[PDB]
Amino acid sequence: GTTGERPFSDIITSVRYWVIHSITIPALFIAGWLFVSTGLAYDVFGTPRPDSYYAQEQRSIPLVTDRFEAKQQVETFLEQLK
Amino acid sequence: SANLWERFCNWVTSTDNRLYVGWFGVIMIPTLLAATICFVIAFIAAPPVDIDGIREPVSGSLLYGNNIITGAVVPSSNAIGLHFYPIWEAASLDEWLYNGGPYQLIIFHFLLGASCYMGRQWELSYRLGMRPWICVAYSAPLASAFAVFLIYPIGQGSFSDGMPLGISGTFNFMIVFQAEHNILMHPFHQLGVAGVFGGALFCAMHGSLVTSSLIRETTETESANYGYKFGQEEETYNIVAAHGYFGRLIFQYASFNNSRSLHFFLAAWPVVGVWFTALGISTMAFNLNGFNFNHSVIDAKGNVINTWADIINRANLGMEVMHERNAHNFPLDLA
Amino acid sequence: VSYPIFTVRWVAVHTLAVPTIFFLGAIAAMQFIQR
Amino acid sequence: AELTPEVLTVPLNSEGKTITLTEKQYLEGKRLFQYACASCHVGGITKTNPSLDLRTETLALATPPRDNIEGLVDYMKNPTTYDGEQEIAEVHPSLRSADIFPKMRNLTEKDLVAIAGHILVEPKILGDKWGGGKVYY
Amino acid sequence: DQESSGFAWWAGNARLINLSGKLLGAHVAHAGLIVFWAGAMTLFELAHFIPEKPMYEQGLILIPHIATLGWGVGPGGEVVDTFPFFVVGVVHLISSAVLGFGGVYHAIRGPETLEEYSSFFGYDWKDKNKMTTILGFHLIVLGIGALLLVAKAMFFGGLYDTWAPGGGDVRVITNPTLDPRVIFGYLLKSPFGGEGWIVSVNNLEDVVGGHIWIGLICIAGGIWHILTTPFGWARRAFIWSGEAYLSYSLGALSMMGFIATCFVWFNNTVYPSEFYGPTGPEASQAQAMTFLIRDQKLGANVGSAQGPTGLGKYLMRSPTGEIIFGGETMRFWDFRGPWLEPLRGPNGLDLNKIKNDIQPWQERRAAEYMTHAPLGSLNSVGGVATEINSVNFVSPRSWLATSHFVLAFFFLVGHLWHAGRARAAAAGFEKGIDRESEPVLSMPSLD
Amino acid sequence: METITYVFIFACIIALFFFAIFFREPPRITKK
Amino acid sequence: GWFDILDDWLKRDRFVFVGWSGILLFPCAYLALGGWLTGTTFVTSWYTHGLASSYLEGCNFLTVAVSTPANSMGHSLLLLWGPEAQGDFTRWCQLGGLWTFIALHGAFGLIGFMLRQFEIARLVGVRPYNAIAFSAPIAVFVSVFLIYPLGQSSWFFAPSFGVAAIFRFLLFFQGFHNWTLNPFHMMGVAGVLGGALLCAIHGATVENTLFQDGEGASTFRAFNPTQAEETYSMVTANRFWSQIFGIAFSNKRWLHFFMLFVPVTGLWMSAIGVVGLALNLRSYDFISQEIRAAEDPEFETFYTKNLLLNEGIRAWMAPQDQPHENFVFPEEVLPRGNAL
Ligand code: CLA
Ligand code: CLA
Ligand code: CLA
Ligand code: CLA
Ligand code: CLA
Ligand code: CLA
Ligand SMILES: CC1=C(/C=C/C(C)=C/C=C/C(C)=C/C=C/C=C(C)/C=C/C=C(C)/C=C/C2=C(C)CCCC2(C)C)C(C)(C)CCC1
Ligand SMILES: CC1=C(/C=C/C(C)=C/C=C/C(C)=C/C=C/C=C(C)/C=C/C=C(C)/C=C/C2=C(C)CCCC2(C)C)C(C)(C)CCC1
Ligand SMILES: CC1=C(\C=C/C(C)=C/C=C/C(C)=C/C=C/C=C(C)/C=C/C=C(C)/C=C/C2=C(C)CCCC2(C)C)C(C)(C)CCC1
Repeated sequence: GTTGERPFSDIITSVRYWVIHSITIPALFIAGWLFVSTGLAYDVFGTPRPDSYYAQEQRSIPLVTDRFEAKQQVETFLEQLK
Repeated sequence: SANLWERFCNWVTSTDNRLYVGWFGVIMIPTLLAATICFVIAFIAAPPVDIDGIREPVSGSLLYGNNIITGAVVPSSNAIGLHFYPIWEAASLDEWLYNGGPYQLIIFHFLLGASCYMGRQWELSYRLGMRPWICVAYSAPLASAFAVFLIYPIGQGSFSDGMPLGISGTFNFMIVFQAEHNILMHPFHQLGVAGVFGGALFCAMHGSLVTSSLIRETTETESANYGYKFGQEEETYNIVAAHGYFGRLIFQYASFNNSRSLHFFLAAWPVVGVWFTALGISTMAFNLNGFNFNHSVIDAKGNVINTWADIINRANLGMEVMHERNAHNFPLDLA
Repeated sequence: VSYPIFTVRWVAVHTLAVPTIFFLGAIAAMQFIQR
Repeated sequence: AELTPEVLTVPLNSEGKTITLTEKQYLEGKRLFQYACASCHVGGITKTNPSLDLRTETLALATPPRDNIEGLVDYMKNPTTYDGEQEIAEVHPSLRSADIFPKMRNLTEKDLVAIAGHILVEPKILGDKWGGGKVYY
Repeated sequence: DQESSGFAWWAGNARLINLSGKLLGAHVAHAGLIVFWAGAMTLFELAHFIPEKPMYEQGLILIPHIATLGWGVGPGGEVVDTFPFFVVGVVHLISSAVLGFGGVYHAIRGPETLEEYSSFFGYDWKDKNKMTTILGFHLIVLGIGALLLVAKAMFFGGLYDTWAPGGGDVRVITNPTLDPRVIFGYLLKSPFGGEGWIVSVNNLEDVVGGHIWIGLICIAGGIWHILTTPFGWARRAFIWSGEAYLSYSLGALSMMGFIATCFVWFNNTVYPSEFYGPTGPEASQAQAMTFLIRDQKLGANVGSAQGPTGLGKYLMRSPTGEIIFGGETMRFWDFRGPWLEPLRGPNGLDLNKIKNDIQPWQERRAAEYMTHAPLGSLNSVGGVATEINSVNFVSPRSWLATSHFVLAFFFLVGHLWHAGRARAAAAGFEKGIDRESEPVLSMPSLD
Repeated sequence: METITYVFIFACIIALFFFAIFFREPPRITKK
Repeated sequence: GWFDILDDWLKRDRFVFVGWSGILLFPCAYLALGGWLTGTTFVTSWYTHGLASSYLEGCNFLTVAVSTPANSMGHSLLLLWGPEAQGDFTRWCQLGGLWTFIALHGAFGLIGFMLRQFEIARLVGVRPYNAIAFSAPIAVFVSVFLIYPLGQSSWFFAPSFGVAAIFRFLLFFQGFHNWTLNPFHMMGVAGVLGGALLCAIHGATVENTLFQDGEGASTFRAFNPTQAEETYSMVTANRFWSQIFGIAFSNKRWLHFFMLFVPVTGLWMSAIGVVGLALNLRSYDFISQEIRAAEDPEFETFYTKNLLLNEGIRAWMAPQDQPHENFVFPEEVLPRGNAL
């Protein structure tokens, strides 16, 4: 009923754990927060900002219409200030 | 005679009957027989029914051009609504068959008996000295029948809006339901499929695990089933070997080792899930529908950015716009 | 017993725990984006 | 793709003169539109009378013209039929019938200008959606 | 005192079945929670309440309960003084502290049992005399409460009558229906379409009158139980145990939970459409009204108008001949409402009153109730499932009906559960089949 | 023809139901 | 030999068993779930479906999804280094490269997992009936997320990974394929619904036919983890159901295999039906019905009714559901009932 690993119960209870994780856990949190709040996430995944779905006048959708020249076609879609 | 009535009660309650006719059975047996006989005759030979009360009779019986898949017993007329429509409330049977009379006779008799059926699942358990609550598990599929045949009609104000007694008729009930209530986007329903999917999942889980951990008592060319005799003392499978395997598939503590904690979970999961799905239909019977995220996410200017929730809405419109063609005279569907 | 620290379990635990909180922090921030 | 003041420039009166609303007015109008209009005028239609919508063109062919701030504001005080040959303040929310329609009691001239602006700005943003019904949803 | 060697943790409260003292602590502390909610919620509602705006558009379910009792409201359900709302809220919130005090006390300080610290309050589940007596006490307490409503209606102010002659207004009832033939007649009414059983009450005279009967009958049965014991049959039929008594009361609440659901959904009188929303039928009725009113003004002869099916666009007949509204609204021809009745004749909707007796207040009333039908989403978006976000609204009639059906049902499940256990507990096999004496093995094979 | 076929199969299932319940193999204990 | 030492390490009994299978399972299984959770929060579906599909754009747990690639892509594998994305990651994301990522990875993850079942079973020395069972979820995923779109024009018509995005997949199949009328699907639900019955009824039967092996009411503790006597009365359960239902089990070994058979057989039938939907070989109509309905305008069944609903679904959904077709349906051409 037992294996090599240190019983979770003990670790989650050890003061040493929290001494470590009161630092580590919030750190990742703030890191993820900044990832969004700095707008970096928008560029890593090409996700449109609230003012970047259409052009000012245009009401059409930037649908990719051919596979091979898709990347080129997408870039052209960003051109029209979209 | 020790006393006629005293003997009668001893006969009813007797646990020596091939089928346990209980005290609930005294009500169950007749009502179910009426329900089934009326159904069988209707499904085969009943004439078309003016379901929507718009003098637009819908034929759902075999002899009138239907097959098993399309055939159904059509719900009572919308002109009747929630009014009680027994045979003795009609000038003739012709009229009774035209306004969907049989439907009420069936659903009332079924729901009554099927309730007594639950009552009997307690009684026999009482007479045999075993624990009750088996009937409690049966309360979930019954509560679904109640919601679909009674609660929803009560909420909507008519028995014509209850689920038809037929294959294709049930499909109609669903599609329309989806249009008017967006049931797929309702928590209670999602819990239902979760209970139903999980149910089938766990049913296969337990099924496989057990049958896979059977103790060898059979030949190489002999049915593995014969390795069990009705009325055994000891177990026929190694539950400790089962737990050993499943405990390693995921991880030990995420595995059952208590047969009683296992079978409780096996029963609890689907029953609770269907309970919610039954409560879902009963809740959406008063128009508390699923989530409405139509035109939620909009861009910086105000343009509407579509989601899958909007694509769902388009399909729903198609259902709504086309269902019950000639039944509507006014813009809003409040019925 | 004299349990170890870094184990295979530890690795597994962290492959899910570490990104989770990073995502939970990211998503928590999105609640304030507007237009 | 944003709500520019170029978009928030709507005709003030019949004599061509225009007015430029602010993002504060828009939101406020939009909020006031939900408070007292949406009930019957959700998405630019009219549930209790689908023949008449809140399209700028429909408001333009009204009598008097209701396709401007002055027009709409007047309507919200003394509403008439499409030909204007009949006052309908008794069966329609307005200032002169705030006793009958309590929602209209709070509403001040500032509120009326905001709601009016909202009706003229929405079709500039939504387009065909603002006028049509479930077809454009 | 009590731990694992009694029940499991997840069945903890069952360890108190035979601890009268502590078991009193729960009920008194529990009773505080109900008063606490009632109080804290009323203040929450008022804190958000907007006077010049319909109550049903604000998510209120307690302030409209107070309004019904003729408090802070006037003509047409107009909100006059919000003080009675404030009072009812704060008074409860205070009493919860008093109740909460006793609860906590009896549960962790006071005697763990009562039998010795006072033989009057101490009790035995199998003591058919004490049980019927304690039952008798509450049967009086509830009895006086029923008269507390009669007093408020006849003396201390009255109730909100939507059926008010001059139009919906707080009215003092000074003529309660005491005719037993009329009162108890409701109990003999069908529960289907038309004959609506208890929910079919349509005037405050019957409401006040009936409560007079209930109040007296209740106290009368209350005294009866104090001075008696269960008969012969009464003892040979029921199961006498702490759980059994619970089960009986569980099924009781379930039934009442179902009756309350249909009451708030159908009834127009004790659930005024002025404070709550328009009832389901009422709203659909309103739409037929609205467009009959419109199109008729465009020059249409509503009486002779032929719809797509050839049935009657605006007006048709019921199965018994009465003139009713057309369309899908044919199912709601059983609707009665203050705004619509003046158009009704001896044969249903009169074509003459419809043609020229339509009043403006009825037109906008119909428009109101039409655009506020009890249709909405879980996230509170008023309208059909295909509607667009804009109107944040869900009829209070919808919230109450759905919530209380969920509760009523689960309580029917709770009933079966506790009723099934009590029977097995009594006979003594609620913990498993006796390995030795297995009942089934002593019965002949049916095969 | 179609109607006949549908009812026939249905009737056969009900017939089976009968035999399945009342003409099953007697479930014998221990010594099986 | 290093092999047997590599083996030794892998097959070591840990908290989380690795094994040979783990070399395939864990990498894919992690990337698939990871890929989803990534796309769910960050990546959009604007350039592919004209849809917002992430928390970053404002979607909630229900409306979020990892949408399929464009119809332009075809059945392209959409490799990060493929002709489409051209090594670019951001582009890869916007072209729905994450879908083929999740799909293909999850697929192998399902292979590894069943392999794990096989590998672990062998070591523990138990029968691989857990692996046989797991074939049903495999067939489904294979048939629906792979076979089906391979028969269509592109990956675009495959189910998109997300809650709401699956709901449209249901409604689509109703509208276009009339999926509910398919005999293979019906067997499917019959297996799932019936399997969810066996699960409930068996659990309840056992818990309420138990022997008394303790003095407490909470009978959970009173179980012997080390086999011996049957914990519940199999003989009493038999006599029970034989009198209330008329039919009853009397062979636990058969009872449990049956619990394996029903839901596994069902999922397999529902799979075949979908495989047929790939070539669009649906069970859409009944010819005998249509012929009468054409000649006779008074003939109406619940079947005809349903077909009209499909017509509405197709017409009103197609425009925004199939952008690549550039659909334009005038209001006048839209099929509609009266008033509505
Ligand atoms: C008057 C009402 C009432 C009363 C007094 C009791 C009293 C009792 N019940 Mg009981 N029961 C009731 C209604 C009632 N029940 C109903 C309606 C049901 C149907 C669901 C049940 C189902 C039930 C079962 C299945 C069992 C009992 C048991 C018991 C006994 C032990 C108490 C216990 O387990 O607490 C423990 C309490 C809990 C573990 C709390 C459960 C929490 C619930 C499930 C969640 C509620 C959801 C909540 C609204 C959401 C909040 C959101 C959250 C995030 C905060 C006790 C005699 C047990 C027993 O020993 O039988 C005699 C037992 O096994 N009851
Ligand atoms: C309505 C809710 C409710 C109520 C009234 C009770 C009441 C009770 N439970 Mg209980 N219980 C509940 C829900 C409830 N339970 C639920 C949901 C569960 C499942 C998790 C349990 C599980 C459970 C178990 C397992 C046991 C009890 C027991 C008891 C009894 C003794 C309490 C005790 O040990 O004091 C201990 C008190 C403390 C540790 C301090 C708690 C602080 C106090 C009580 C709360 C203060 C309230 C408020 C903040 C202060 C207001 C002060 C103001 C008026 C001035 C008592 C009658 C025990 C029993 O059977 O009695 C012998 C027992 O063993 N309960
Ligand atoms: C049961 C009676 C009841 C009813 C009919 C209502 C009705 C209402 N409440 Mg309310 N409320 C209640 C009890 C009730 N409440 C209680 C007991 C509390 C204390 C927590 C509150 C606290 C409260 C607040 C703070 C507010 C309301 C508001 C409202 C209104 C808006 C409804 C809404 O948005 O909720 C939507 C709620 C949901 C969708 C949550 C549903 C939760 C379900 C029941 C969970 C079911 C899951 C199940 C239990 C899982 C268990 C299974 C497990 C054991 C396996 C509405 C009139 C709001 C209002 O007035 O604004 C207009 C508001 O702000 N209520
Ligand atoms: C459900 C209600 C209820 C019941 C049945 C009991 C029962 C009991 N309590 Mg008690 N208690 C309660 C609520 C209740 N309490 C509350 C809410 C509090 C908080 C204030 C307390 C605080 C409390 C303390 C501090 C003590 C008790 C004690 C006792 C025991 C001795 C009897 C006693 O003190 O009465 C004696 C008093 C009377 C017999 C007469 C009281 C009459 C009052 C003043 C009028 C009440 C009016 C009422 C609301 C309306 C009813 C009239 C209507 C029919 C017209 C007894 C078992 C004592 C104890 O533990 O001893 C064993 C003790 O020391 N209780
Ligand atoms: C909720 C309050 C309440 C409760 C719990 C009880 C409880 C009890 N009373 Mg009782 N009683 C009460 C109030 C209450 N009383 C009042 C207010 C009065 C004054 C009228 C009486 C007058 C009274 C008398 C005169 C007698 C009792 C007796 C009894 C005991 C046996 C009851 C029995 O076997 O019924 C079982 C009921 C039946 C077997 C008949 C079933 C047929 C029912 C009534 C019709 C079907 C119900 C249906 C589903 C509901 C539809 C509504 C209907 C109108 C259509 C029991 C302890 C008896 C006793 O033992 O004396 C001490 C007795 O003789 N009671
Ligand atoms: C062992 C686990 C495993 C498996 C089976 C896969 C499987 C896959 N991954 Mg993958 N991946 C994994 C782990 C794994 N991954 C890990 C741990 C990461 C994190 C770094 C990734 C990150 C990742 C990304 C980022 C992408 C994939 C993709 C893919 C798919 C296409 C890749 C391809 O073309 O393979 C190529 C196969 C091989 C290279 C095997 C060759 C083995 C031979 C024996 C070596 C011979 C080499 C030699 C030089 C040849 C000489 C011949 C001579 C003529 C030149 C495929 C389903 C792509 C995808 O999903 O597209 C949609 C994609 O874009 N993976
Ligand atoms: C008119 C009116 C009113 C009044 C009312 C009334 C008067 C009521 C009453 C009511 C009642 C008065 C009720 C009663 C009931 C009863 C019951 C509900 C009973 C039950 C019973 C049972 C359940 C039993 C059972 C059994 C049997 C039978 C056999 C043996 C066993 C047993 C015991 C199980 C009001 C106020 C509302 C308002 C106005 C109107
Ligand atoms: C894509 C990609 C990749 C991958 C990555 C990854 C793998 C990631 C991961 C990530 C992750 C891994 C994430 C996670 C997340 C999670 C989350 C975000 C969670 C949340 C949760 C929650 C929210 C919860 C809730 C709940 C529940 C459900 C239960 C009940 C209660 C509660 C409420 C608590 C790579 C780079 C390789 C390559 C490229 C591509
Ligand atoms: C036994 C027990 C239990 C239970 C408990 C309970 C149930 C308690 C209750 C408690 C309570 C039942 C409490 C109450 C409280 C109340 C209070 C404390 C009051 C307050 C009031 C005030 C404070 C006043 C006034 C005001 C006004 C007039 C307005 C402004 C605001 C204010 C609020 C200030 C538990 C489960 C935990 C556990 C086991 C044991």
